[PDB]
Amino acid sequence: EVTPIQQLFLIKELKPGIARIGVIWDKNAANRDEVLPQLQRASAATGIKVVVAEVASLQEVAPQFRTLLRDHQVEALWVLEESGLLGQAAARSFLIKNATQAGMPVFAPSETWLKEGACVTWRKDAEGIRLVVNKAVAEAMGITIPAKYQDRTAFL
Repeated sequence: EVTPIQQLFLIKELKPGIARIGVIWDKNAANRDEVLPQLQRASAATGIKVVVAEVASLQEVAPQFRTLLRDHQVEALWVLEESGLLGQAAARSFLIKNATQAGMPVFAPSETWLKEGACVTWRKDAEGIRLVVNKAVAEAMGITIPAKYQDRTAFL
């Protein structure tokens, strides 16, 4: 319900100064032909380079994440959905741990990720976007809340 471009405009204010972000995308997720071109348009619009690494199985997760970190030096990890591989505990755990140990915040699709260490997720209420934040991790990572959302932010 929060579109990819809305999400990336939020990320710009949540981690100000970010210039490069990595997306781990499940090759078996629905809507690739919509989402992946939208991410490139979101990149041009926000000024944040978006690098996508696609994965189909758990053995692809580690090598594809390392490519995001060493080849592209991304500054955060962004996960857009969790219907399949990215809803499995082992993939979630691996991605949060390795992002965090590289100094990267994780922007995540659901509160399950926050319960495990991701920083921010989002929802769309009748009054618009509302932010859900892992207070402990977000404070450590230097996450900043845009003024418009100061009153529309819940802590896990």
